[PDB]
Formats: sequence, structure tokens, C-alpha cells
Amino acid sequence: EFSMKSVKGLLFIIASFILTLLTWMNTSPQFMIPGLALTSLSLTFILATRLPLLESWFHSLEKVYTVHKFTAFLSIILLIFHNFSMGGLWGSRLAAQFGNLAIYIFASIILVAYLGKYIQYEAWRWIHRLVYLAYILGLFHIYMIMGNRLLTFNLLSFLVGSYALLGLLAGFYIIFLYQKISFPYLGKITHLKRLNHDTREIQIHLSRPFNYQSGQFAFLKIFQEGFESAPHPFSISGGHGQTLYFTVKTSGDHTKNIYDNLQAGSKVTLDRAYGHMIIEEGRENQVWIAGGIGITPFISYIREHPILDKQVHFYYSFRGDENAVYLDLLRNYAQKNPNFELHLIDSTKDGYLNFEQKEVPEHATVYMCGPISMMKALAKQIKKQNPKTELIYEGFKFK
Ligand SMILES: Cc1cc2nc3c(=O)[nH]c(=O)nc-3n(C[C@H](O)[C@H](O)[C@H](O)COP(=O)(O)OP(=O)(O)OC[C@H]3O[C@@H](n4cnc5c(N)ncnc54)[C@H](O)[C@@H]3O)c2cc1C
Ligand SMILES: NC(=O)C1=CN([C@@H]2O[C@H](COP(=O)(O)OP(=O)(O)OC[C@H]3O[C@@H](n4cnc5c(N)ncnc54)[C@H](OP(=O)(O)O)[C@@H]3O)[C@@H](O)[C@H]2O)C=CC1
Ligand code: HEM
Ligand code: HEM
Repeated sequence: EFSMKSVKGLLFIIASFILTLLTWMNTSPQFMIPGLALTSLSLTFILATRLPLLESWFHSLEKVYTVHKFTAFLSIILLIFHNFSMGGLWGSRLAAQFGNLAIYIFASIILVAYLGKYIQYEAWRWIHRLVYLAYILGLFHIYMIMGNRLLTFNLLSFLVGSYALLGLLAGFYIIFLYQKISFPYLGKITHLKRLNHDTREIQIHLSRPFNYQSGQFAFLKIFQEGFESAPHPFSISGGHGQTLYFTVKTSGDHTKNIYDNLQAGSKVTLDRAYGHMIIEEGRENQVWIAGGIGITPFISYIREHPILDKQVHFYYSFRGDENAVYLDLLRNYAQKNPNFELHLIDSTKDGYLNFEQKEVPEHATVYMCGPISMMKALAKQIKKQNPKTELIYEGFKFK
């Protein structure tokens, strides 16, 4: 649920709409529905830029993409109403046919994006990228139907041009430039370690120091023969300065390729650190809940803080002893730090981690990273136990 931490972003959306709605109503009230749609298109592109200001205004990349989907759906609904009220299925003039083609592409892309979970991610992205062609066709449609009306010194022309230009620049940057210019952290793989049957640890030496906080993630691009170069999000599992650690669990073709075939000495690139689950910014009393590979951000803290400065209760649930990672590290940390309580849960041995008799310390922050249904169940239980307990969770998927 959205809170004040996203109030900067949502207000920016709201101010975007009213200013549009008040402008068209002042000049061409008959084009409120399509003009508003244009704004919601532009914002959509802006919401895909992954810029730091975006995740500062919306507090989370997950919330950024939720708003991205909301603006997409609003745009398509407004465009369908505009098409129904203005024309039909195919226009007579080229300007109308541009809008027809743009709306067809938009509807097809939204249908594929929603019902495209099982499509390969890169093919899904390539299909998604046709939004830029649809948007360019829509811009042509608008600027041929409205001629000098949008090419003069007035508020309507400046508003429409500013939003259209921002959308065009955002789309161009995210599609053509982001993977080429926004990945300045060039590193080499120095060490690889297989933690268990399906998890591998990767050590990267970078050319420049990398700044991050424990609990944050980054997008990684691997440059090796037989590997895909698309960026994948991975939680930083440790490292400081020019050294970075990533713990990758086999969850598909790319991660299986990492597990079996990734070699030392291969080139990698990283963009920057993302994430709102900064552990060091929480309260003094903390409860850490990890499920499986969701343990990765917490390890980042442990490797970087030899002496624990918080009172931390850690609950690590893993399916079996063969699915556990970093058990020796966790045991050594718990022995070294008296204020670190460790609770290992074996799902095939004892059962589910249930927060009904286990208590939450007063004025404590809960950090969760695990399977999403587990996170829902545990969040419900903890919220019922203490309504005034802060909960922060990190998801491992954008759609
Ligand atoms: C913020 C964040 C942090 C993560 N941290 C870790 C971590 O520490 N360790 C770890 O093992 N995994 C982590 N993941 C998950 C990791 O990104 C995916 O497991 C991996 O990208 C899937 O690659 P694949 O081709 O092997 O899987 P696939 O079989 O291709 O995909 C399986 C799932 O991964 C998603 N996915 C696939 N490719 C991408 C992509 N390029 N970008 C985003 N999602 C994709 C699909 O939507 C699907 O839900 C994290 C994900 C996010 C969003
Ligand atoms: N932050 C996130 O969004 C995270 C998401 N994931 C994703 O989930 C997938 C599975 O990864 P993996 O690490 O193998 O996960 P597992 O399925 O092994 O889950 C980890 C542990 O959570 C337990 N668990 C699962 N569901 C519940 C539940 N509803 N209530 C209580 N405990 C539960 C499991 O017990 P059992 O399965 O025996 O019931 C297991 O011991 C991956 O694709 C991964 O990316 C995983 C962790 C982090
Ligand atoms: C504020 C921006 C817009 C204005 C001022 C506008 C204006 C118009 C007008 C006047 C028509 C009447 C058809 C004609 O000229 O014969 C029309 C039709 C249409 N518009 Fe738009 N439009 C806008 C935005 C959009 C966008 C962004 C899309 C699609 C992505 C779109 C899709 C359509 C479609 C599909 C038609 C029907 C074409 C037909 O059958 O004749 N419009 N628009
Ligand atoms: C008018 C509608 C939409 C527009 C203009 C649009 C635009 C974009 C663009 C340009 C990108 C970046 C593509 C790239 O990385 O090359 C993107 C990413 C994304 N879009 Fe959309 N999109 C729309 C609708 C949707 C819908 C309906 C969904 C539903 C799930 C969605 C979910 C996503 C997600 C999850 C990403 C992140 C991709 C990644 O993780 O790399 N979008 N969007």
C-alpha cells in the first residue's frame, strides 16, 4: 500500500493530470479525454527510466512499476473511449489512420504485457518496445490533426509539447541508451563458489569503487560467449570498495547458465544501487525474516558489520539442509555477536515459520525477504500481533 514515502510521486501524477485537464478545458474541451491520455502516456514512459529521482519520489522500483501499469491502463481506457467517440476501426485520412494503428499497437502490447508471464523475458521486452513506435504514430496523429494549434506560443502548445518531448526522450533513453551509457561500473569476475547444488557466489573486482547500502540490489550484465547480455537484478550479498559479491540461485535458463558455465575473468557491467530495504536505517530492535535466496541482502549486512550494532532476531527458513546457504557464516556471526539471535527453520523437518506465539520486540522494525505468499502470511500475522510495527519487504520480481 502507498504511504507518505510515495506522496511525492503520486502528487506529481495528480498535478500532471489536473494541469492537463484544466488546460484542455480552457482551450479545447472536446479533447480532454485524448489529451489527458497523452499525459498518461508520457508519464508511463517516464516511469520506465529507472532514474534515481523516480525511486526517491515513489520510494521503490516496485511501486514505480505499479504506477507504470496503472498509467498504462488509464491511457488505454481513455484512448478506447476517444476512439469510440471520434471514429471507427479505420480512418479515411492518413492522420486518422495513424491513430488507428497506434491504438491497435497499444492494445496488442498491453494484452501481451499482462498475459505474457511465461514468455521469455527478452522476447517480452522486444515485444514491449513497440510502445515507442505506437507513441510516435500517436504523436504524428496529434500533430497532423492539430496543425498551428499546437505550434504557437500558448499554454496548450507548451504543455502538449513538453509532455510529448519528455515521453519521447524517456523512451529513447530507456530503449537505446540506458544499457549503453548508464552502466559505468566495469568489472571482472575474480572468484566463483558453488554454495550448494543450485546456488553460486560470484566475486567481482571493479575498476571504480561502488557505493551501496546493505539490503540494496543492482542490475548486472555479463559479457561471455554463450551468455545473454541483458541486465538481471541481483541483491548485493557483500563486498566493499572495488569488490562486490552476488549470490545467484538457479531459477531459469540464465541463472542455470551462471551456475554451470560462468567463468572467472569474464567481463561484467553494473549501473548503480537500487532498493529501499536499507537495514542500517531501521530501528535499534530488528527482526530479520529470510526465505531461501531471500537471505541474500541480510548476508550483505553480516559480511560488512563484524560487530553487530543492533539487537537482531533472524529467522531463516529453508526447504532442506541441501537448500541452505551460509549456515557456517551465520553460526560464526551468532557466536561472535551476543545480540544476534539465530533461528534456523527447516521446512521439511519442523514446519512453517508462524508468527503467532513468537513475539516482536517493542519499537522494532521487521525486514522480510522470501517467497511472496510467505511474506503476505507473515505480514498479516505480524500486523495483527502489533499494528504499530514497521514492516519492510523486498520483492524479487517487477511483473
Ligand atoms: C530486486 C531484485 C533482487 C533480486 N535478488 C536476487 C538475488 O540476490 N539472488 C537471486 O538468485 N535472484 C535474485 N533476484 C531474481 C533474479 O533477478 C531472477 O531469478 C533472474 O533474473 C531470472 O533469470 P532466469 O533467466 O534464470 O529466469 P527465467 O526463467 O528467465 O525467469 C524466471 C522469473 O524471473 C523473472 N526474470 C527473468 N529475467 C529477468 C530479468 N532480466 N529481469 C527481471 N526479472 C527477470 C521472470 O519474470 C520470472 O518471474 C532478484 C530480483 C529482483 C527484482
Ligand atoms: N524477496 C522475494 O521476493 C524472494 C522471492 N523468492 C523467489 O521465490 C522462488 C523460490 O526460491 P527459493 O529460495 O527456492 O524458495 P522456497 O520455495 O525454497 O522458499 C524458501 C522457504 O520459504 C518457505 N515458504 C514458502 N512459502 C511459505 C509460506 N507460505 N509460509 C511459510 N513458509 C513458506 C519454504 O517452505 P516450503 O517451500 O517447504 O513450504 C522454504 O523453506 C525463486 O524464484 C525466488 O526468486 C525467494 C526468496 C526471495
Ligand atoms: C490530444 C490528442 C488528440 C487529439 C487532439 C486527437 C484528435 C482526433 C480527432 C479530431 C479525431 C477524429 C478523426 C478524424 O480526424 O477524422 C481522432 C480520431 C482518432 N484518434 Fe485521436 N486525438 C488525439 C490523441 C490520440 C491518440 C494519442 C491516439 C492513439 C494512440 C488516438 C487515436 C485515435 C483514433 C484511433 C481515432 C479514430 C480514427 C478514425 O477512425 O477516424 N488519438 N483523434
Ligand atoms: C502505454 C503502455 C505502456 C508503455 C508506453 C510502456 C513502456 C515501457 C518501456 C519503454 C519500458 C522499457 C523497455 C525496455 O527496457 O527496453 C517498460 C518496461 C516495463 N513495463 Fe511497460 N509500458 C506500457 C505498459 C505496460 C503494462 C500494461 C505492463 C504490465 C505488467 C508493463 C510492465 C512493465 C515492466 C514490468 C517493465 C520493466 C521491464 C524490465 O524489468 O526490464 N508496462 N515499459
